[PDB]
Amino acid sequence: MEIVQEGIAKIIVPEIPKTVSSDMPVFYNPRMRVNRDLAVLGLEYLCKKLGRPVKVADPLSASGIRAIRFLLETSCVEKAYANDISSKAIEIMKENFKLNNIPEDRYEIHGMEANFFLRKEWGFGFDYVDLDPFGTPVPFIESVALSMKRGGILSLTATDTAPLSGTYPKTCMRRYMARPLRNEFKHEVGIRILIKKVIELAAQYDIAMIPIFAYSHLHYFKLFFVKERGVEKVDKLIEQFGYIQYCFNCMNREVVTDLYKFKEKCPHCGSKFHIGGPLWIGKLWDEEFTNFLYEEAQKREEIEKETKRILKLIKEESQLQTVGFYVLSKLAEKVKLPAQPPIRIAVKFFNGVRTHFVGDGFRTNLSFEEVMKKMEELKEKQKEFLE
Amino acid sequence: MEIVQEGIAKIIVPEIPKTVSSDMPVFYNPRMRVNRDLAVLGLEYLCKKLGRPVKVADPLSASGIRAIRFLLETSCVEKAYANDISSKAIEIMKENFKLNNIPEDRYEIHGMEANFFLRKEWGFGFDYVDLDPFGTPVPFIESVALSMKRGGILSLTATDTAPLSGTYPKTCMRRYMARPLRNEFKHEVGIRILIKKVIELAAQYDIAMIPIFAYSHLHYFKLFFVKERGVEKVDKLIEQFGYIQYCFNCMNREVVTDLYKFKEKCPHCGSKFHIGGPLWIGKLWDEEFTNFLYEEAQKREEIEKETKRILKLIKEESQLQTVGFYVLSKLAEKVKLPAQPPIRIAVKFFNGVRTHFVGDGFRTNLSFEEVMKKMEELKEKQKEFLE
Ligand SMILES: C[S@@+](CC[C@H](N)C(=O)[O-])C[C@H]1O[C@@H](n2cnc3c(N)ncnc32)[C@H](O)[C@@H]1O
Ligand SMILES: C[S@@+](CC[C@H](N)C(=O)[O-])C[C@H]1O[C@@H](n2cnc3c(N)ncnc32)[C@H](O)[C@@H]1O
Ligand SMILES: [Zn+2]
Ligand SMILES: [Zn+2]
Repeated sequence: MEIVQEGIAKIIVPEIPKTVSSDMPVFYNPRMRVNRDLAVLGLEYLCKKLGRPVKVADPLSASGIRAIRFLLETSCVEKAYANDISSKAIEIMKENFKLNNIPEDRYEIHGMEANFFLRKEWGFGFDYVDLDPFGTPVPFIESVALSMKRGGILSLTATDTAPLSGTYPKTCMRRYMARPLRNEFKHEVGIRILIKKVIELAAQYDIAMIPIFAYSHLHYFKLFFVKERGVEKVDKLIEQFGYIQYCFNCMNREVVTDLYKFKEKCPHCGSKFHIGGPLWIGKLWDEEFTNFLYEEAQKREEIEKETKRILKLIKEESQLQTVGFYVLSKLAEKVKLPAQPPIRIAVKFFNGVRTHFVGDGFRTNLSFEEVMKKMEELKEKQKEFLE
Repeated sequence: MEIVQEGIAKIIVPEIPKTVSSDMPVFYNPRMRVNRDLAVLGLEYLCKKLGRPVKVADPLSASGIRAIRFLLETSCVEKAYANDISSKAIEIMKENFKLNNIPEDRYEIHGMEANFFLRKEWGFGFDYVDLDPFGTPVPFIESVALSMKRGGILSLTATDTAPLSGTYPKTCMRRYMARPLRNEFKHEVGIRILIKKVIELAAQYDIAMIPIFAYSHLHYFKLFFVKERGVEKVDKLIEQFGYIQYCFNCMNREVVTDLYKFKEKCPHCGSKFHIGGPLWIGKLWDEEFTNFLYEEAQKREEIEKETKRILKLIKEESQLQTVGFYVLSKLAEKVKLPAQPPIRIAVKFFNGVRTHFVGDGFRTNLSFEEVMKKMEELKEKQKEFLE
């Protein structure tokens, strides 16, 4: 019904409403542009890492845009294996592959259920897999992990952020076996929960799915994993499962990996100290991988400017990684700060960095008490220099 | 190589070593007789419950003994679907089905990978599924749950009892995400961990796998589940996940479902209070289901005498269900009891019942302190009446 261009690719897709949500359940969503940009860059990383032709998988292909962009915008794709259980998805995929002048022997199209497609006896493992489902990726995790080759990378997407973010706690518990926290850094909590789920599902088969990148935007999470083998690597991941105690009254938070160490009352104001998790308390970004994404993105004109700005902010953020973060407006609302300095400036007072999660959010190695102390200080010297 | 008879069935199987373990990794193991007896009785229960023809599945069939015994020893089996990825397993299966004069339209034989076999578009759900793998059943749980029909029953077996029982804690953590306890009731802890794993895997799809029967013998666990639907039923199951704090010094134990309530030191002697779980702290036996198994077993001459004795002991045990149990010899060794009365008699002093888990084990509603008090009393009045 409509032809659109994304990057180097041209595709035929059904017409799209005047406006769409970030997680719009449609055949093709242009608002997922950044997501697909990251996927392309992620594959190019693997290309530079392996230095050889790779086989990539697109189990939930829809229009086939990702597989196509992989073939056109990267250098090492030997063959792309795209799949979709939908018939017209198949038809549209066929026509899109031909529309982009892609040689037949460069790709395969399948109309199987994702898990069947992945668990096929290929005789080889996928170097790169992009899992982009409507809602939760849980039903496909195990099949993906098993189908992937050692050292391979998983490009993952999840749009069921509502349960993960604490809006639907019971739903979150059933699917991810964890208690979410609907706070100012709820999106990070959700991501860390998703990561924990992915790791434990793969851990069942002694497969180590190491998280190397995380990105949250509106109603979708974007994750990157690298598959490794060995029970010791799985163990090292499990050791990085933990809990987050959070206080809704004063926003105090602490990481707990020892079951004996839970506190009922918030040490600061004495309010209820809620428990989030279990979840991933490790690093959200691999410095090298993130840095590559940013540098490689700057070399590509077909990469969205937004993707580049996001990658710059995430690079800055990855150099000071913490569990949870602070939101300036929430802190200021707590201490009634006379004037709120721009977040770029505000972070300096806390020796911290900006976070992509929230506009006025920031990470810092300072303790909660130290942060509040900084707020009071800034508050006092602002009132003091105001006569 | 050898023909053997079990129940009403006659089968051809490769010759078996003079002696075998309970979990012997062989084509056919006669030591699993009791297990298959329970499976048959379990199916007959469903027959009496539904009152209609049912479709049963045997994803890991091997010799095809289970599917055959189902067809021959129950009344409601419409069609049996047996499967095995092994070629000679297939060949042997074919010949065994024909050997027992089973009509072709009464069964189907497949040579697919279990998950593929179960996830096939059958156009119907299985009323009864028997999962009997070498080692852990984890890799098949989700496929089984999805393939089963609402109200259907799962006949499950697990031979990886070593990790579940605490012999290999790190291995247990990777596969079941839980800390085992290598104590006197380690086998119950293992079963409860397995149950928790099964429930959470099915919970991912809003499927409620309710445990209705548990049996531990040597190096294998036997479980029965009934599939139900609705998020509320899944929630009620999740609420029954918990932890077991245990003390290796004095054998004190307590159930903890509240993360805030963990104790570092054993309240009795002050030694380290270890933590087992998370795991299933609910009932291990459905009274009605268990009672049927016992009564129906007594009507069948082709059912092992051992199976009948076990079912009688388990029926007795199911009327006083607790989390964990006590072992007389261990308690006596702690207080140095002059003479140990037979377990049948000993249980009376504690107002408890015998447990199938261990010969001299027993369950009781008395608190740990009360139990030890009983031991000292019995000890004193035994020494007192001894002049
Ligand atoms: C969220 S869309 C992904 C679109 C595409 N990956 C992109 O980036 O634009 C997911 C697609 O997977 C297909 N799908 C959903 N469930 C599936 C399943 N169980 N097996 C195979 N394909 C499935 C649907 O038809 C849907 O079009
Ligand atoms: C433990 S034996 C079960 C024997 C039989 N159920 C009984 O009670 O005597 C498991 C069988 O499943 C088969 N099997 C193992 N892995 C499989 C898989 N991934 N897919 C299909 N069959 C499998 C093996 O060939 C093996 O013979
Ligand atoms: Zn507080
Ligand atoms: Zn103690």
